[PDB]
Amino acid sequence: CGLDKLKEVIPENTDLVTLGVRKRFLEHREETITIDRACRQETFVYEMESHAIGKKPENSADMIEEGELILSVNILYPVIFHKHKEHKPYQTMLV
DNA sequence: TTAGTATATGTGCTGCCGAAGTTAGCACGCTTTCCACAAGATATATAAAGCCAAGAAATCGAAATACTTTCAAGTTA
Repeated sequence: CGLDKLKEVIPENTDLVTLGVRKRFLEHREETITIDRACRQETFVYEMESHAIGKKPENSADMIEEGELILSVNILYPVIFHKHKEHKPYQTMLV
């Protein structure tokens, strides 16, 4: 179980299944998507997840003890949104 | 035969609670059977329309996609 014996290189020249979908997506990207952008919500999620990576408290007494319950709670307050798009109305919190 | 005793003799006492009767003057005001006589419940046109419930077709309601708009960030300049 090492990395020196593990496959950067173009993922091709092997009998695969998902690689066909991957190449189709690459072609669809080269068609209209330009460089690496238009991923607004994607970068939002990325940064909002990185904001909580390895941040230490200002005081030593504010260290979260091991095993503390973290609960994810979505909230739907507003009516002003897409009732059509599967429903994505409002923010989600952690407590 | 006569004095002592038990009884009933009607009598006379006590309470016994109740009995009739009282309280003043106007103006307002259901069951068994048994029973018998006649009335369900019966075919049958019959024209007529209104009603009350299975089916068949129709269209309304709206849900999952297809167009256009719209930004917003990024391109040739």
